[PDB]
Amino acid sequence: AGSIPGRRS
Amino acid sequence: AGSIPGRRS
Amino acid sequence: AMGSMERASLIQKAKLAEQAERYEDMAAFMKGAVEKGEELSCEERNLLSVAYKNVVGGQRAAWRVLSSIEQKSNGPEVREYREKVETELQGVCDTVLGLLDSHLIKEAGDAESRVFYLKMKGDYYRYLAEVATGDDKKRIIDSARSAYQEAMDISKKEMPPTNPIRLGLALNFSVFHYEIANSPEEAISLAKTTFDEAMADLHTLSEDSYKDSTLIMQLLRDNLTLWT
Amino acid sequence: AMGSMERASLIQKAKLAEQAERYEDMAAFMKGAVEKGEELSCEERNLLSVAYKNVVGGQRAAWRVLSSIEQKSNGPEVREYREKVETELQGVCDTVLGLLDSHLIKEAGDAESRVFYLKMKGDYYRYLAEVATGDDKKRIIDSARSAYQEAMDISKKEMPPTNPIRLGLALNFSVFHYEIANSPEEAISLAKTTFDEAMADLHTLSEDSYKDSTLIMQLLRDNLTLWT
Ligand SMILES: *Cc1ccc(S(=O)(=O)N2CCN(CCOC)CC2)cc1
Ligand SMILES: *Cc1ccc(S(=O)(=O)N2CCN(CCOC)CC2)cc1
Ligand SMILES: [Ca+2]
Ligand SMILES: [Ca+2]
Ligand SMILES: [Cl-]
Ligand SMILES: [Cl-]
Repeated sequence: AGSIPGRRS
Repeated sequence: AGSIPGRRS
Repeated sequence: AMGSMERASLIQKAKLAEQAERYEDMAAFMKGAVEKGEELSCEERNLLSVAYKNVVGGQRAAWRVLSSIEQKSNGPEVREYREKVETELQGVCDTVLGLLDSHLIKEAGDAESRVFYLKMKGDYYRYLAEVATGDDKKRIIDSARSAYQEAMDISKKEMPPTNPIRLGLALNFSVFHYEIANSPEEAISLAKTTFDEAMADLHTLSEDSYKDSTLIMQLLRDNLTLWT
Repeated sequence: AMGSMERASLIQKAKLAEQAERYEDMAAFMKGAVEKGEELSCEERNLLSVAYKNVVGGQRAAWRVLSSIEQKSNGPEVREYREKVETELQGVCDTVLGLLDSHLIKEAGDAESRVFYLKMKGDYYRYLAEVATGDDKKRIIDSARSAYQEAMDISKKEMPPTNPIRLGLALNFSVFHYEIANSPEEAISLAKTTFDEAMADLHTLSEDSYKDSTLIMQLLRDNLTLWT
């Protein structure tokens, strides 16, 4: 089950 | 040009 | 630590650290920028969130590796090392929560910034809950729930159903329900309702906004496929 | 830092840190193990080398990203941050070199251990040379060369031409020649002679040793393909 990766920005 | 990766052991 | 560096230099260095994949540096630069005391722009909020998600993401992945070895093992070394990684992870989560509490949330008056920070608050309590054991787990779980719920209430009143922050909040709160709160049916209901309400609002979007919203909708769909 | 932890616990934790991809921890555990003052076994030497190669490999990749941005830019932030990463990299290389000099090399009497440590010494001077600028570059380059040459002289006298450490030493010294010493013809000659002499000795090897030697031979071939 995946949360927002949110690792790039 | 590659040296020995040497990152796993 | 970063008190002598200009705010704008800290922001610039956080962007460089991201390019160099130096996420610990990036988090330290963004912590320094927050501690200047000014509100963060949309771009700066994203830099703060990306930095810490990478730092804590590496810690969580390591904690899971060590927890798995330790479970299989049942000397003190595996537990000791898992504990060290766990304490470090808790320290980073406490640092982020401290930034949100002093004083990012209270100064966030627009819905976009307030929802963003409350989603962060829910996420970092959720990461604390992943490693918590017992009744401490209960209060940490309730703190995550409360933060996500407040964010949800604002987002439903103030943002369209396709807003990417609204969508990512709903995604992460659904994961909270499934993985932390042992409420898989609530997780599935939230992901389905969120997906369907976004679908119905896609017609209002430009090409670029459509791409942004449908990317996160696909994440909701991926979870629903796994859960149903 | 690690003076109160048992040697065997440091070794065990270094293996766990590798599994968890916590290479800074792994390097700190292995530094602590070296500082116990005993010689390292073959496995322990490999843990030490893997830990530091990962740490410095991340620093080198970041330094290259920042150096590229800085070259393109020609405020102070890019240079300042490149300098910070560079100083950190130099500090890690100096730490490894200090372990080799106090006292791993002088206590290494068997060819396998002495060649291993001298190859490390050449590699870490080579990493210093990558970031050095001017006449400092000259003396650092000579230190790398001298370490590699001593390792080469021992390896040719004491190990078969298929020995993986002998092969990896020759590979890395060839990269030194090509990338650092501006001697591409010496790089190509060394890689070719090393490959050919190994090929001629493969018939003496078991299946498992054959796999070990041919893997590194392929790296020599990959460089020759790029250089010729
Ligand atoms: C928690 C969360 C929700 C949505 C995203 S995102 O769609 O990947 N995205 C939102 C903002 N956006 C633009 C900012 O300019 C830098 C970047 C990321 C991510 C996390
Ligand atoms: C510098 C160098 C030369 C060769 C290698 S390797 O072939 O990948 N290899 C040698 C020793 N070996 C066995 C040790 O047991 C853990 C592991 C790696 C690597 C670097
Ligand atoms: Ca200022
Ligand atoms: Ca002891
Ligand atoms: Cl405000
Ligand atoms: Cl000895």
